[PDB]
Amino acid sequence: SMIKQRTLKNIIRATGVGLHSGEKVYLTLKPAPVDTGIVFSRTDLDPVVEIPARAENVGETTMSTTLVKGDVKVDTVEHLLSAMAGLGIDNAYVELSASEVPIMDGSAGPFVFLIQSAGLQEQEAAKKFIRIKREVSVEEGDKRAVFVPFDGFKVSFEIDFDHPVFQQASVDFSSTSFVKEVSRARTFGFMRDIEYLRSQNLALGGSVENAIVVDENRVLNEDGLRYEDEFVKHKILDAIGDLYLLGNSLIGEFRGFKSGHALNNQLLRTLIADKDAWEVVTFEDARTAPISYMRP
Ligand SMILES: CC(C)C(=O)N1C[C@H](NC(=O)[C@@H]2C[C@H](F)CN2)C[C@@H]1C(=O)NCc1ccc(C#Cc2ccccc2)cc1
Ligand SMILES: [Zn+2]
Repeated sequence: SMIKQRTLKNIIRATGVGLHSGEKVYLTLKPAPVDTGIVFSRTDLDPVVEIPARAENVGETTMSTTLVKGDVKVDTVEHLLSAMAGLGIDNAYVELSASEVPIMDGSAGPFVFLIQSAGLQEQEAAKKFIRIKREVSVEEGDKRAVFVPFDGFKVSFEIDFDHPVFQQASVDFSSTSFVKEVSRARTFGFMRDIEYLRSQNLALGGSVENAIVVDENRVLNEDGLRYEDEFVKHKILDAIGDLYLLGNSLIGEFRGFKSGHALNNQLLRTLIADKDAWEVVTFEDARTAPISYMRP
């Protein structure tokens, strides 16, 4: 009856381009043993460099969520971690032939499809959850990020863009399908920012194929938006990926108010440090647990 740890049944292979670097990258996801967690691996280097996807290894925060070990990095991990969090994958090796995870279509959709095509394997070990026991909030100017105790998993987000195209959403995975309602929400950029970003060697891989591109007054993508609230749904997708840097699925509520990688990482560090605010729990009977997972 216990909720078991999950890994991949079969390896996943993908080729793509880094959003910021524009570099061609080969991605391989491999099964991993019980209690490995998600571990990134730069296989272009000799020796190979491995970085656990944990809050302690987060470096750069500006462009995206970056993992760092000395002078080696793995850029833009948050969409793949969102896919792994959404499908309840505990243990996996992520091999990359370059510094940036491929952007694919700008959402978690392609990763979720490749993973669910390969299938998941339950492992003979209790899945560990981080349960929020006390409210933890971080603020910086007008931005806020909060964990609240909650017997389940739910995420609220609010952005405020002073832009004609542009803003609040709430998901509770007691009803919301991660796969149908969140995973397909794409990243977005303002056309006004692109020349500047290029000069700072950012958005080099950006195109209408992997991002909602916003001009003065309209989305420029011919086929438009996947969801009326795609922009804030993408912030929820990013938040789920950043939360998975705790290294286990959450039993609790997350609320974001104009937050991003930086303040989300400050929230994880504050939670981890306040051991009164959380505990590791397992469920020896799935029937009495406050969360459930799709068949593997
Ligand atoms: C407004 C901006 C500061 C912001 O607040 N957020 C919040 C969201 N952040 C994410 O989605 C994170 C960071 C990373 F984008 C992946 N996860 C989305 C947007 C963001 O950073 N866009 C990054 C981004 C930048 C540029 C192009 C182009 C492009 C392009 C398109 C056509 C031709 C040439 C270039 C896409 C995207
Ligand atoms: Zn994103």
